[PDB]
Amino acid sequence: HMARNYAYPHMNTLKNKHNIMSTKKLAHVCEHYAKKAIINLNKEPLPQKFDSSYLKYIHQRLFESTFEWAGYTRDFSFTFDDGTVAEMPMMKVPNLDIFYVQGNDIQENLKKFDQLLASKNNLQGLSREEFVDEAAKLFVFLNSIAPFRAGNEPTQRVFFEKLAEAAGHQLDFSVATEKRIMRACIDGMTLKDNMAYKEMKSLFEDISDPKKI
Repeated sequence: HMARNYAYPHMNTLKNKHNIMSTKKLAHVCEHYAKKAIINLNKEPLPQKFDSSYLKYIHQRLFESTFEWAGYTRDFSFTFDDGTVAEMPMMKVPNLDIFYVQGNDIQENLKKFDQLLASKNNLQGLSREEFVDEAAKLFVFLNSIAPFRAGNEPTQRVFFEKLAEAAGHQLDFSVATEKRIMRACIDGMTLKDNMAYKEMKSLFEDISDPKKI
């Protein structure tokens, strides 16, 4: 019942601070502010701890001009300015018959995500190959959580680009096609144990290659 409260009562478009009713126009305005926020974000030092708090902060910065719930995950019972309360425990993977992590498990998974990074020292002190391997596995995991109502993709990309930088390497998702990145995410959620990570590893190899220039 509460999931419909993220969108307008009379249109499917997501509620937003711009009062924009076209999903197409909203997307554009959204990309605009996200880009502006990245400029200020890039001036800040890299955090000591790479964790869900930092992920939320990125999402907050990317979307605070557009979404009232920016920075809040979809298990958070969010009160809009209009008085309605929104929450989204069930979110399906688009076009496929699988679900992202259920709302009630988001916190435990994000905690596990935080623990892995901390245990592995934010993937520092590794070779580019080792980083690529570990990073790809963590990316697949986080992708399957999809902790936010929307804006998961650009948020997780900024997070991993920052993680790579702090780990002494580089990741530039813009060097690869959207079709390929999606294909890797899908493989990550559909293929058996070993194979799930393969396309993501392959992607990360390419987008971490300085000759990307």
